[PDB]
Amino acid sequence: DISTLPRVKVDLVKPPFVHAHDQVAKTGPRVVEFTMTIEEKKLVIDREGTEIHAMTFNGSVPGPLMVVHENDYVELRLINPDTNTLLHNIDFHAATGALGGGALTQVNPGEETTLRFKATKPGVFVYHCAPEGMVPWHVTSGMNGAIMVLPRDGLKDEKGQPLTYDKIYYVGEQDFYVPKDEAGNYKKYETPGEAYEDAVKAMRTLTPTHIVFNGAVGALTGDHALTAAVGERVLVVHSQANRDTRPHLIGGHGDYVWATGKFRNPPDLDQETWLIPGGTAGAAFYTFRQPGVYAYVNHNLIEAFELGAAGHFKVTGEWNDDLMTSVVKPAS
Amino acid sequence: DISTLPRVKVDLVKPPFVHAHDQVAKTGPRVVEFTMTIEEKKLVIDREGTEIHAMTFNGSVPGPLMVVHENDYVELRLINPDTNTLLHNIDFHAATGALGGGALTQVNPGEETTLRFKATKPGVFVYHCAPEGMVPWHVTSGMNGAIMVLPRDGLKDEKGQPLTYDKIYYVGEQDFYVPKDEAGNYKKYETPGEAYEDAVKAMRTLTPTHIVFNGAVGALTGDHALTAAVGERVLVVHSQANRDTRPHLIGGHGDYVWATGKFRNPPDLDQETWLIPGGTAGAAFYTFRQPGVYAYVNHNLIEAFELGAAGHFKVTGEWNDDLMTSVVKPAS
Amino acid sequence: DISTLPRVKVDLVKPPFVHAHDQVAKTGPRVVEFTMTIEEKKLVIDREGTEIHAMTFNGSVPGPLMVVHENDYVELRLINPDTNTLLHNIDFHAATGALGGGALTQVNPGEETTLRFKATKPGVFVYHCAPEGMVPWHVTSGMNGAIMVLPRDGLKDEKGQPLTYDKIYYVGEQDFYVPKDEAGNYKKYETPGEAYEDAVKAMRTLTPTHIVFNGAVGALTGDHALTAAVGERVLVVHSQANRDTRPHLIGGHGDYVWATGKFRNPPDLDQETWLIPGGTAGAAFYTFRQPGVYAYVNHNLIEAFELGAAGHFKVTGEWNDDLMTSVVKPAS
Ligand SMILES: [Cu+2]
Ligand SMILES: [Cu+2]
Ligand SMILES: [Cu+2]
Ligand SMILES: [Cu+2]
Ligand SMILES: [Cu+2]
Ligand SMILES: [Cu+2]
Repeated sequence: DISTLPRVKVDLVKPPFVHAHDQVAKTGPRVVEFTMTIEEKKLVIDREGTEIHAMTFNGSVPGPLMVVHENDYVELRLINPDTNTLLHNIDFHAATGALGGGALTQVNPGEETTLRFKATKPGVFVYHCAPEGMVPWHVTSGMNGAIMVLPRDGLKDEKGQPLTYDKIYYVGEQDFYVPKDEAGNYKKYETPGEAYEDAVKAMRTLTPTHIVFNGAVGALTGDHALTAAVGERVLVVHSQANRDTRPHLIGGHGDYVWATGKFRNPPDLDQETWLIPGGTAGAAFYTFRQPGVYAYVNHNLIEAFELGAAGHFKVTGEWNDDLMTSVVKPAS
Repeated sequence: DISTLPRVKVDLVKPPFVHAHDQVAKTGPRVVEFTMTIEEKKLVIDREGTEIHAMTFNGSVPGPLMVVHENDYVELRLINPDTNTLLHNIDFHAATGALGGGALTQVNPGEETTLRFKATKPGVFVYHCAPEGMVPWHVTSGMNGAIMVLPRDGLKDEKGQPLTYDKIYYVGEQDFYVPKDEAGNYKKYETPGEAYEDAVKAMRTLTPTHIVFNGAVGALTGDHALTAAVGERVLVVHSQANRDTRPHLIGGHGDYVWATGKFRNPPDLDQETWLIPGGTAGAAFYTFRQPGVYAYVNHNLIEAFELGAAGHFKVTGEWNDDLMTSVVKPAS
Repeated sequence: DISTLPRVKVDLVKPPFVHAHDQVAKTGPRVVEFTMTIEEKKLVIDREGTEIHAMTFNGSVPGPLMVVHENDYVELRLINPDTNTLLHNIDFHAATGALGGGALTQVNPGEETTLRFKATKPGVFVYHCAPEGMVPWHVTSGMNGAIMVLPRDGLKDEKGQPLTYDKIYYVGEQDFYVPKDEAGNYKKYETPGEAYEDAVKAMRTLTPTHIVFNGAVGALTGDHALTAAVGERVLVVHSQANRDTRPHLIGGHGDYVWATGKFRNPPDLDQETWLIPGGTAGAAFYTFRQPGVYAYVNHNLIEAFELGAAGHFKVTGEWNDDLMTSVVKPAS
């Protein structure tokens, strides 16, 4: 009986950070309680000041990373305040039945609902909104995130030995389709309903106008760059709810990668770049060996450096000249 | 001597259904005889009534799924009736030599040919027409299908234990490139030769106008939805002869997936979404655990819900509230 | 101490050929010395005579394949002659630290530099230029290649048994984005700086105008077709520094494939087609079983046959009628 299980309430954090958890499960199965509040809000997504009407779980793009263990029950209270204008729901790729929960969680503004599902498969998974007839519009307005379902005994390598991360980050990658006029400037809209047909037209080009990490060009740089130390083991969970991506750590690797994110499989070793299919979350484990700045990108470099899909690590520690050195510095 | 082998004649069925076969081979190697008749025909591919000139094997898009076992010989009689206007051939990705059979099977209208090849590698494979100089036009006009070459002892999981499907479906996914004018309406053509340069121009955009399962928007819905029962093990073979796709069962998973379709490899477990590369067939095995409607989609959701790449399962049986339940139904 | 190690100097060859090497390492770790000279040069990339300003390592697109063994040190002298006009550098996906070497190798025209890095991970890897702010422009101007880091005991199959290739080829696949006017003709430019904004605009379409192997439409055909004999084991290393591809040997297979190119993983068997993500090198091993012409393509067949991503093998030897035969040749 589920009512006999411990309940634990989790307060979610903003990406790229992840709420506190234990890799190896320190209790038996639990009901893990999450609350998310849907927020429709204006967001500036690039340096030019382009502004879209984002559709968010808990105020951010992507929505926050939820973390549980296999055979836990996820119980989500989803709140759609009357300050929103649209109906929303949620579909968990981690769940089984009713369109991942979508058919059960349809909330008009001013409504709320509570869904519970059993996390029967270990892995990182996409979650996203999916209202009948308007699915890609909501997903491509930012209304998606991920959930990680850890094996009860934590992560394992291809030989079945433990892998333990010191830090974990969640990189949500978002394709936006800002409608353009004939001349190619971004078009502006007065209401959701007035925006919709132009939103559909832009999407159908299959050409994103922007592709960003954590909701905006440059969001994971500067003061908000990811950080680590030489010697630290870092897990980067990466999701793309609608379109393929190919993550790459410039100057590093994916030492162990579950490119399609499912932990009952052995990881792929020593990856330079890996393909995360649209509608998927993946995870990469890396131990840093050199200090300095790294870029973490979608390695369609146009998508990276022109459309926005690039962030940075700043890594502290000792430089290893055995691993790499400049023998003769650039000179004439 | 091949003439010493049993011969078995197979009458093919229309996708998404698959001709009768046994997973575990009940005989020694055989010559398996298939006949396909090429049909050029008009097809309505969307709700708006858009009509293209489809190029088909046996009257359908995709062509039918052929099923044999490893080390069987496939003997195909390919008929090009004089009511067609184009030369066609066939290339089997399952075969070895002469461009998969293409160099040997070139048939003008009013001709026929018989090809035999040995199915030396187990897996699902694309077949498609490929006439020199006009390959993508034929393939993207619908002239492709798949063949499944089963291991003689049937399918196995990642541990080498048997996997046995109760039902099997074949989902052919087709990218069409309907030429558009300046204003963006579909352009109309009086003959194949008159259509060709505009067909090439549309293809070169690399942007499909339609992406459909079983030949049309909505073809696998309603009375033609796929079906199953809770507890049933279902194999979905999925092919894309020209362009990448990322299949996903909404509300389910791929319990065991050969994303690139080759059965000597262990399957990937517990997949939410998987990448089938253009020019490939893949296969996913799932045991249904919940009743109700599922959508089965390409999880580029724009390709799914705007361009046509979505079908449904209707699944009967008992709802499992342990697996998923609405704790509090949507309310204000 | 690295100064105690043998030094070996390698003179690189032009793709698709590969400098001489041993699969099983015949010495202990070495410092392997390579020199590459950057050349900006005009290149004709199609049959129509379209001419771009290519940015090359050592005069070719792709740059040459470098070959070393795991735990060797790669020491590259990179020369940027004063006859070039741009600043360039190099990033090795095989290397660890300073953006793969990019942050250390920035050379203005008339400068040179020497980088050394330890090849700690076995596999095929992309290398490419990546100057801050101009990365995709350089990469999509042809300024990329690959490096193969062989396991010290050579290649292994999925069971840990030796795989030994008789021949090896390197296929570099290049996406170009030639800017077009309103009417769709290729636009012409007087200097790099004058070309740049239009180069960016074209790239942002995410639609290549050309996709070629070894630098031009038809480069691996005719007198320059790849060759082999029935019975020969051939390794095809394939790279795509910026955009996904899905290689396929028409009439053959990838008997053993490392689609994302990293040799500590078991290969995928019997592949028809495989996905190499942008920013990745992959490798396929095939034993030819039939003579004749094969095409080797990106199996988005529009990208292959319209945009340029197709080459040929010409294979000599004995035809095997057991494997494939025409039972009845095409006739009315
Ligand atoms: Cu929504
Ligand atoms: Cu989904
Ligand atoms: Cu045809
Ligand atoms: Cu093919
Ligand atoms: Cu450069
Ligand atoms: Cu790179």
